[PDB]
Amino acid sequence: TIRVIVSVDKAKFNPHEVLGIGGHIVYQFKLIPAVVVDVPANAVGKLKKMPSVEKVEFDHQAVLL
Amino acid sequence: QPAQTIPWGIERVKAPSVWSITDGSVSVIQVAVLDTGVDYDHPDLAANIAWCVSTLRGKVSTKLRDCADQNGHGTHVIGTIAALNNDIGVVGVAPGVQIYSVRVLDARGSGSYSDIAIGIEQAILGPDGVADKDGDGIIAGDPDDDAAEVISMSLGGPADDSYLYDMIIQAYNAGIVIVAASGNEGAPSPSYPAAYPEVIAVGAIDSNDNIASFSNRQPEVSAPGVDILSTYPDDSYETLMGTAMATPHVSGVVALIQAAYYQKYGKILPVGTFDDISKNTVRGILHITADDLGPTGWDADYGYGVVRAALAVQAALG
Ligand SMILES: [Ca+2]
Ligand SMILES: [Ca+2]
Ligand SMILES: [Ca+2]
Ligand SMILES: [Ca+2]
Ligand SMILES: [Ca+2]
Ligand SMILES: [Ca+2]
Ligand SMILES: [Ca+2]
Ligand SMILES: [Zn+2]
Repeated sequence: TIRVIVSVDKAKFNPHEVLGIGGHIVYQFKLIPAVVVDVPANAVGKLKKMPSVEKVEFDHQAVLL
Repeated sequence: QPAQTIPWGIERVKAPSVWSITDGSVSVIQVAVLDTGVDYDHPDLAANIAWCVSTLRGKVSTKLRDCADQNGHGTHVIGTIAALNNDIGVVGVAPGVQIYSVRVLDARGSGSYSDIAIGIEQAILGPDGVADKDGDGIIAGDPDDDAAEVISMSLGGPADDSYLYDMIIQAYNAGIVIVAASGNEGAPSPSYPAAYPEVIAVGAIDSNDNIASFSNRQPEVSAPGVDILSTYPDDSYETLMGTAMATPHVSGVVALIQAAYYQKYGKILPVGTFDDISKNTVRGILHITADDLGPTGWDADYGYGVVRAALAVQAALG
């Protein structure tokens, strides 16, 4: 399973849709239209296929400076 | 506990002379520090810790246990901003400012962008979980809200993601000053998020006023970042270097500016832009009152120069 962050169209998105592709919601942002979700690695294409999903981004790493 | 010393960096940014006007202890003012967490009972920091939260693993927890510093970096950073002016340890740039410790990095000092974004969202929302309670568009500087006025990020990565940038935009629009470390790879430009226009990228100088060979170039301003003594777990002190140690010096200065301005006028200053050279915004003030090192004007090593609290506050109030 991988963690990714999807930018969504709020007019078409509903957190319950994620379970259909095998995934689950980790965190729904309150201040931007995006959700953190965990999905199987082979489910990334299906998310992309969803009309509510406008962009899927991998979860990148930051380090202390 | 050792007797109090004023670290060379606090001296260099000209903070001690500001303290008669304010030490940052103006009620509406909070600084959010997105880092490894904090030694929350450290005798030289406790009284200034207003909120401790964690966003690790996409899970927002305010359990002290989950928010505690397991690396040390966060405790050090926080100490540079807000170590208490007393008889022990060290002293911060703004020794009475309230701190929000938002733990977005884990024991290893690495973090997910998702967690950090969540961290910025929490700095905006505050303990009450609502950005703008009374719905007037004012967030930072609104006494009815609990948002932080400064977001301090001593961390970075090479990726530019749209959700993280959209959250940065939300913070800026909430009137929050965003400050971040330029990076420690001697690179030509800053890491993210310091490289976004909404954020103040900070490079590191050493004690002879030279730029650190590791400091990522083209910052906005620069600050003490080599041999910086501060608080460190557990209830102790340590000396470190990095653009991470510079960053909090700048955040401290901002805190004092906003605190002094609110105290006189009961409002805060707009955040401003990079090109700003007026006295009418935070970033403008920071830029015109910076100690201009190296070549005249903004340059690739020091930015506009070394931040100076004494002068920034005078410019804000006059
Ligand atoms: Ca506030
Ligand atoms: Ca002290
Ligand atoms: Ca709030
Ligand atoms: Ca408000
Ligand atoms: Ca209000
Ligand atoms: Ca402790
Ligand atoms: Ca210069
Ligand atoms: Zn999961």
